[PDB]
Amino acid sequence: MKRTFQPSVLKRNRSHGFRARMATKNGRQVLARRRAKGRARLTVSK
Amino acid sequence: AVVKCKPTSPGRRHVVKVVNPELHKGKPFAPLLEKNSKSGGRNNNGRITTRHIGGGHKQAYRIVDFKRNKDGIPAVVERLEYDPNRSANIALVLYKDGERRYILAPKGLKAGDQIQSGVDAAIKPGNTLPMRNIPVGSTVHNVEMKPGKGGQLARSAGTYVQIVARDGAYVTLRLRSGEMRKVEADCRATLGEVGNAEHMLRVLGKAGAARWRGVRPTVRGTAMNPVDHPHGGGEGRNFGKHPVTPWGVQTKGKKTRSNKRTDKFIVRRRS
Amino acid sequence: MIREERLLKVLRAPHVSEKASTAMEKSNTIVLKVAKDATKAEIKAAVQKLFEVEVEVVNTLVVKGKVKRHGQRIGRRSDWKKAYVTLKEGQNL
RNA sequence: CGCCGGAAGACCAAGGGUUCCUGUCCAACGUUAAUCGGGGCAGGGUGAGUCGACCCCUAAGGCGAGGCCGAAAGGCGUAGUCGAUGGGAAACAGGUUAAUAUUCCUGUACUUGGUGUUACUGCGAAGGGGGGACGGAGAAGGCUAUGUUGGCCGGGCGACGGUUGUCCCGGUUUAAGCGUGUAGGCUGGUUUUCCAGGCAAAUCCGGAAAAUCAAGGCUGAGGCGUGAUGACGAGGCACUACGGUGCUGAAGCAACAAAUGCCCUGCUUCCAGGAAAAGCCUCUAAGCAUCAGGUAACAUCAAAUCGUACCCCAAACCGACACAGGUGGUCAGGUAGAGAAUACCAAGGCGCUUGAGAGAACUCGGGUGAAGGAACUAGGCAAAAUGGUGCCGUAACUUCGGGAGAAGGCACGCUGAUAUGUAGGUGAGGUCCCUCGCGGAUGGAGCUGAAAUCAGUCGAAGAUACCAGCUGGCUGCAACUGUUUAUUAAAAACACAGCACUGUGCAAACACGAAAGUGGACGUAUACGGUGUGACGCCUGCCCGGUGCCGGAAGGUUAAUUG
RNA sequence: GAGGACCGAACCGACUAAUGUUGAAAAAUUAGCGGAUGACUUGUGGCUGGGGGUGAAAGGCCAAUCAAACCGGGAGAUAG
Ligand SMILES: [Mg+2]
Ligand SMILES: [Mg+2]
Ligand SMILES: [Mg+2]
Ligand SMILES: [Mg+2]
Ligand SMILES: [Mg+2]
Ligand SMILES: [Mg+2]
Ligand SMILES: [Mg+2]
Ligand SMILES: [Mg+2]
Ligand SMILES: [Mg+2]
Ligand SMILES: [Mg+2]
Ligand SMILES: [Mg+2]
Ligand SMILES: [Mg+2]
Ligand SMILES: [Mg+2]
Ligand SMILES: [Mg+2]
Ligand SMILES: [Mg+2]
Ligand SMILES: [Mg+2]
Ligand SMILES: [Mg+2]
Ligand SMILES: [Mg+2]
Ligand SMILES: [Mg+2]
Ligand SMILES: [Mg+2]
Ligand SMILES: [Mg+2]
Ligand SMILES: [Mg+2]
Ligand SMILES: [Mg+2]
Ligand SMILES: [Mg+2]
Ligand SMILES: [Mg+2]
Ligand SMILES: [Mg+2]
Ligand SMILES: [Mg+2]
Ligand SMILES: [Mg+2]
Ligand SMILES: [Mg+2]
Ligand SMILES: [Mg+2]
Ligand SMILES: [Mg+2]
Ligand SMILES: [Mg+2]
Ligand SMILES: [Mg+2]
Ligand SMILES: [Mg+2]
Ligand SMILES: [Mg+2]
Ligand SMILES: [Mg+2]
Ligand SMILES: [Mg+2]
Ligand SMILES: [Mg+2]
Ligand SMILES: [Mg+2]
Ligand SMILES: [Mg+2]
Ligand SMILES: [Mg+2]
Ligand SMILES: [Mg+2]
Ligand SMILES: [Mg+2]
Ligand SMILES: [Mg+2]
Ligand SMILES: [Mg+2]
Ligand SMILES: [Mg+2]
Ligand SMILES: [Mg+2]
Ligand SMILES: [Mg+2]
Ligand SMILES: [Mg+2]
Ligand SMILES: [Mg+2]
Ligand SMILES: [Mg+2]
Repeated sequence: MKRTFQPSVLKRNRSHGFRARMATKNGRQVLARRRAKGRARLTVSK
Repeated sequence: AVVKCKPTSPGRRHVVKVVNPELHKGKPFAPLLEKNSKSGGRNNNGRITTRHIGGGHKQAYRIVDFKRNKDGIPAVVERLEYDPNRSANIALVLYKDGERRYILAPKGLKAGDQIQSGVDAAIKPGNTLPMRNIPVGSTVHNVEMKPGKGGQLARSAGTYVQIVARDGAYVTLRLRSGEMRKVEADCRATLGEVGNAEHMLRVLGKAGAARWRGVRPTVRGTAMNPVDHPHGGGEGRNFGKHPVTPWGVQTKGKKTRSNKRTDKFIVRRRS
Repeated sequence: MIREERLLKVLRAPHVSEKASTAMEKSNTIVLKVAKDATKAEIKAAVQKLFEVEVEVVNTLVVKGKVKRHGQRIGRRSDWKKAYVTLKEGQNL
């Protein structure tokens, strides 16, 4: 059966990539929270 | 002509189609075409603002001359053409100076007829004149409501307007809806009436024929659940309420015109 | 031209392997580890200046570093560029 | 030996990321053992002017200088700028690695730029025009891929009767490019004058009027030649470090069949009327006129960067698994067959990572069954049965189309003859003509080849396997095709064409929006929205007291305000 | 050579039965079944956001999640 995760790196970067997060002020707060928590990987990337 | 298809299929039994052998069998005039992308009834918020719109055949927009402001210069009709963007047919005219334009094809017009706009044009179907130069009682179409703005009234297939009275700077018109309206005399109109009058005789015949025209199905409000529509649910078929729009406004009778700006031009409302 | 200070940095090491050896004795081609950002123009000028030979054409490719596992932790070796430098017929090294 | 073979083979995209190859190891991992592995460890491996990306160009859409709007955050949007799933220059065959190759090598090509010289020369865009540039369906003509047979070449003479022949086995391959402009498709051609159009200008486009010529131009599969005295090539002969390596190398034709591929972005036809922009061609303005710049020839230089291994009905992707699931595109051999169904095979790939015995009940999946034949059961659930082609024949009813494959029946293999292979298809040589060629006419060799009739003949059975409708009668509901509760409901539910009422005069009603605005619609009452009904046929009666809606404006009552 | 035409593979679907039900599988397999030129199907990309979307309407669907998604917070809600 067709499961929910059908990967596509183009759609992955356009939806959750770094520049997508930096576009809006809400996405920038996501990066702020993740930097504060000390995440090793801020966003989806290679 | 109006022809009924033979019932070789349940979907073809009731089809009644309109054939016109004088329509151009070929490609339209390229320099007068534009891209006309569909919308699905969505506005710039991406929300459905008009239900039951979607799909249908791809269509290219024909730039129709509704202003007819090329006065003095005669023009000849090259051919009548099918236009998917409107119910009427359009005529490709060729002016004496070499310009080609698209106009609404009036009734009786055919390839080779000569038309002209301006205050000096002859009174005959296809000519465009300011309404103060048109005899009272005549039948016109493609009427402007502001001078130089472009025709906005009586553009559908078979429609027309008759000038019933003229006084001062205004003329009174009887619209196809039966409403008497005042329009200032400097507005333009085209003599005659819009062609393709038998457009209303067609029968689509099957559900798919409406889908080709970009019309999605209409779900009756009484078939929904109470959360979806005021006509709600009920065990079985229950109505027990006054008919309303999906947003609760009473339909079947309630007048919704609220425009005090243009009331001075309405001589008498339709009835 | 290209500055010699730049040329003295693009060549890193001569790649030694079975394929590199047969390419040397069957097609007169040397295989070199070059700088990651080196272009075919820079590699050609550097070999002709430092090794004093005549270069016909340069083919390059980027080698992806392997993901190795040191004890219990995983690491990844660096990527590096490999160059196939073809010399003229009457040249040696 | 068995299995797949429109896949369980081959190749891309996506996604994964070293799983690829070699050496080595067997703790853990592998549903067992493991010397093996997609496991551990080490080493190796991805070569591009032409493939892809990047790049140029835009679609939906995104963002958006100013701008408009909004308590703030922000919303919308102009100029713009991004955004492929689409448009845009160019390479093929052979060889080679343990692992890459249209990338390396060999041979033979091509494209776009830069610079230079020479010859000729009105160039010039953020503008104009052209072009790019476009639907569905259908038809059948020409082809090719490809296959079959013959010929040719090489080999063979048979473990058991026969097998020097009408015998057996194998091979019979060759590209882009360049030249030729064919089947066929489209279009009159040229010159001169004039002109309210293409925002200005225009020699261009459009329009008008003349004269003249009638064949000119564009497009175009394939064939043919060349590419190629080459390469490849059955095999043979050498070595083998027994995997391979080296050397040599015959024929390399014709006929027929033939695509869902190509001509074809064509032709015909229909209505539901079928992207954009750039590259490209052309036109001039400003401007530049020695120049600059353009066209042509030759020379020379440049074509960067990134991707390139491996897996893809998969043990490597999505499913927690080495999971009977899901996963877009390309390729499409033989015999039978209408066929991409099905059966058996080729190329190629596999036997599905526990076995060994035994041959109880019982369960699962199947086979057969005396006599009976729905007595079973909520119910013919399941099973059995029917099943093909041709011909004959076919009811009520009907909206005249249907119903209908109604029902029912007959024939069906093989051999011979008609006819040493017919009708038909294909078409050589020859001959003739030609305004000469990839020409026309005639001509029929050769090849291919149904269907039918008659006679004979075998079996219990000839649509023999796989494959492949059960049929009829009465009736409810819904007209129909379609849609729906992903994961217990597919229906009489929803939709539907049609009908009616009602709103709506355009800055439309209405909807999304504190707003700007957007949809409705680049539409205009033969239009649009809402509501109910639901093809068609015959029809749709009475009630306006209640509730709602519409109209009315006299009177009564009545808010802020006023005081 | 018309058709939301007919028969029937791919493809899409899911009517019946059996199996399975600590499954091979958190919805499948096997044998039959419906549509199969269209209101068809499919790839890539895009848009619509939670009292909101979308819905040929089942309260269906909106990441194995739905009569109001998920995540964090109010929050140690309150619990005769
Ligand atoms: Mg997304
Ligand atoms: Mg309706
Ligand atoms: Mg319901
Ligand atoms: Mg309600
Ligand atoms: Mg009831
Ligand atoms: Mg090279
Ligand atoms: Mg490279
Ligand atoms: Mg590894
Ligand atoms: Mg391996
Ligand atoms: Mg073990
Ligand atoms: Mg390994
Ligand atoms: Mg701003
Ligand atoms: Mg914006
Ligand atoms: Mg761009
Ligand atoms: Mg390989
Ligand atoms: Mg242009
Ligand atoms: Mg052939
Ligand atoms: Mg023998
Ligand atoms: Mg013998
Ligand atoms: Mg011709
Ligand atoms: Mg590669
Ligand atoms: Mg590869
Ligand atoms: Mg593969
Ligand atoms: Mg496979
Ligand atoms: Mg699997
Ligand atoms: Mg699929
Ligand atoms: Mg098969
Ligand atoms: Mg047994
Ligand atoms: Mg029995
Ligand atoms: Mg019996
Ligand atoms: Mg019986
Ligand atoms: Mg009984
Ligand atoms: Mg009983
Ligand atoms: Mg049954
Ligand atoms: Mg059966
Ligand atoms: Mg007989
Ligand atoms: Mg009853
Ligand atoms: Mg029905
Ligand atoms: Mg149905
Ligand atoms: Mg269900
Ligand atoms: Mg069901
Ligand atoms: Mg009644
Ligand atoms: Mg009132
Ligand atoms: Mg059908
Ligand atoms: Mg079918
Ligand atoms: Mg099945
Ligand atoms: Mg059917
Ligand atoms: Mg309910
Ligand atoms: Mg869910
Ligand atoms: Mg609190
Ligand atoms: Mg608590």
